[PDB]
Amino acid sequence: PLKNLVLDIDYNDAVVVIHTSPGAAQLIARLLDSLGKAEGILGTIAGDDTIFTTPANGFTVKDLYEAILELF
Amino acid sequence: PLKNLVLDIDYNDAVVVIHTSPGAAQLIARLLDSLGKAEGILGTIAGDDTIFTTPANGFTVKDLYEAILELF
Amino acid sequence: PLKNLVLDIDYNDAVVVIHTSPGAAQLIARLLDSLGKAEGILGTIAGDDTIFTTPANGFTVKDLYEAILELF
Amino acid sequence: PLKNLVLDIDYNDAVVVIHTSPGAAQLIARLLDSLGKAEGILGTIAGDDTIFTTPANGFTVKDLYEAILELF
Amino acid sequence: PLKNLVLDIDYNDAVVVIHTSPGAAQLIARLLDSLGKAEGILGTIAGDDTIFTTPANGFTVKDLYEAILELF
Amino acid sequence: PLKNLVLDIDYNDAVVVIHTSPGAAQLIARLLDSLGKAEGILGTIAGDDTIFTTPANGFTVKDLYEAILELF
Repeated sequence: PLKNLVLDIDYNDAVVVIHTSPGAAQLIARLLDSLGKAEGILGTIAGDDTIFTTPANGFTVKDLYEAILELF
Repeated sequence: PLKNLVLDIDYNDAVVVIHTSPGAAQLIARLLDSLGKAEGILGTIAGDDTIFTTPANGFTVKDLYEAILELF
Repeated sequence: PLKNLVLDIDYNDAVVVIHTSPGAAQLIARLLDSLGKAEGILGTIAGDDTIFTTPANGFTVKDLYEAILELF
Repeated sequence: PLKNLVLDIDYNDAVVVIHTSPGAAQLIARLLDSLGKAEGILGTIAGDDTIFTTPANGFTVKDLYEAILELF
Repeated sequence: PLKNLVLDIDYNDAVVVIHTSPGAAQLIARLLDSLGKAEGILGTIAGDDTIFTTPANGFTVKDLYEAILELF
Repeated sequence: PLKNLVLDIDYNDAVVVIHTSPGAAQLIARLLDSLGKAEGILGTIAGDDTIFTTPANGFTVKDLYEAILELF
């Protein structure tokens, strides 16, 4: 489960986009689950090797790209 | 699948997120698909128990979180 | 894989949103995955049969739209 | 999640098959998981709205079909 | 949505198994969905690019193979 | 990626049933996807925390159980 499964992070005006080794998704996404709104995550969606993630109120897409790039 | 399978509903600049009792996500998702552009629901995608819905042009997030929150 | 399966393609101030025929999302979502960050594809999370895709920093939602419509 | 989201229950010589209402698969799926091997469930895989469920190993399919049937 | 997508069809003494060009999985799945109990299918479950489909009793998996092939 | 994501492995007559830590479902089935009829995995449909894999012709569920065990 080592996060070498992570193949790319990125973020725009709306959401943070982590891409993964074919089949990570739900594992890498299960991880971000620990962060919650308090740690800057409003929600999270997985899908194939694509995971979105829009920041909670009080955090910016960047605030997010940061503390997440942090838990990685 | 009582609305009460909905653990929460918050939003942000881009999307209105719902969080469900494990596995209910898509059942609630199927409910949103009943509204569509009609009610300013341009699109909606479910994951684990995290919904990601987004407003139609001429609609805002508060408007969404106002009409989904009204459906529940 | 004929793109008549794509019921809708439309957008908002946040992501392009394609509506496909029952169960076509995961397929159509394969094409959008081909474009990559090179064409402004920041991400594409598929779902039931609704596809959420968003613009790589540098492009606009409105500029990804016209583009999908094109590589479609 | 009232068990009227199920539409039918059947079984052949290898799995119990629950065909449910749109997008309810995950939930009813969510229920059977509480009856691990001990009550006869070696495994269960949910879907679109169909559910495969197979017997532990001391329970014929018929054994499982019944237990399930009782469980709802 | 052309049946050029179906990359494989063989069966064992339990379920028939369709293999595809990744993605179709779901689309392909939903077509079989037209056969029903009556045409010999008790159910179907799919995902990535594999479709499992088991015969309704009174049908031998062999008898399903010839029926799915009679769609495909 | 590590195989300590597999929470158990059992089987019977039809399909082998491998469980896993939350999310791990998909990833682990990958290793599997790299088995082929050659080794005896006729197909593997997995989802959530259960991977069902079935044996190809000429391989007992036990013999395939074997396969996963060595490959695992």
